[PDB]
Amino acid sequence: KSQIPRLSAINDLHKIWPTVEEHGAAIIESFLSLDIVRRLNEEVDPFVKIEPIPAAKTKDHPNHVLSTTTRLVNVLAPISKAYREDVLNSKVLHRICSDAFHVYGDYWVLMGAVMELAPSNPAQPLHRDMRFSHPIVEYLKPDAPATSINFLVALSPFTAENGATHVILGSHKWQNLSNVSMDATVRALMNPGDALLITDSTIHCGGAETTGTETRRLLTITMGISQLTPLESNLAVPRPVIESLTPLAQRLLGWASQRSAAPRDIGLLTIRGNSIEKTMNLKAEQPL
Ligand SMILES: CN1C(=O)c2ccccc2NC(=O)[C@@]12O[C@H]2c1ccccc1
Ligand SMILES: O=C(O)CCC(=O)C(=O)O
Ligand SMILES: [Fe+3]
Repeated sequence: KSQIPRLSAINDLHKIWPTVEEHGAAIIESFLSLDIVRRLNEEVDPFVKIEPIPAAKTKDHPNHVLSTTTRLVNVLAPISKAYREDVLNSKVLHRICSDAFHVYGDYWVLMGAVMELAPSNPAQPLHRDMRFSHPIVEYLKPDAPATSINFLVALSPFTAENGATHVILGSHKWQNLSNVSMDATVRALMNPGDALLITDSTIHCGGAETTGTETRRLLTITMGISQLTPLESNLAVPRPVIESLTPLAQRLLGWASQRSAAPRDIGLLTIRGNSIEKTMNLKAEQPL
């Protein structure tokens, strides 16, 4: 069984996207420092606790796919400083994304979410991402460059026993799905702050939590070309929060215009030839 390639965020930076493009998965060791992990966890903790089941009856966009033992919290910018400052500005994240998406243009956050799995959470079925949100992706030519990638960052230990993610290496290029089986998977064993990076075509699943004891938590960052609509909205984020971010983080959250890679690109989310941020006179890097 070939295992998932493991790479250093600092020392092997230029190899990360090529490794994923080839094998469909890679593990980025120390993607986030333990201190960032700590702060993020502390900041999102109470929002995770009050989050109801994915399909809650009070929701008008219930998630019917995720297990009732899963809690998912997105739109993290208003609730986490570590997320909106450190994570959205990660140099490692942006080098990988610009490596990946140069053919298309700008990229942004399709979804940044904290997912927590209760003890005895069952394994997910093997799947590709984006199929419950972007049916357009299924109509792309089989060899089109990936239009989104997913960083699954461990916020607690990933072990075989506690349900570490399964991936099928090379499955991002599969056209024929008859060999799909758990027998074809390897695991993503990870320390907190390590990240599993996959594309939108990589076949993977969350694993079964078999201890009955441990609570596994992750930060999933789906980065995608700016030509695709995010799964989440930042439209309700307070203006003072948005104006405390970097221009780059503002763009990632849909608070800036966007560009394609067409040589004579006419742009996305523009206003009569001017950007959102020029039109609104949007401040940046202003501490609250
Ligand atoms: C239901 N959905 C998610 O909610 C989700 C969660 C985090 C990040 C992305 C994301 N989008 C997905 O496409 C999908 O995970 C796919 C899935 C398929 C089968 C079982 C469980 C999940
Ligand atoms: O739980 C995991 O490790 C993977 C979660 C996942 O793949 C999803 O919800 O789409
Ligand atoms: Fe998934």
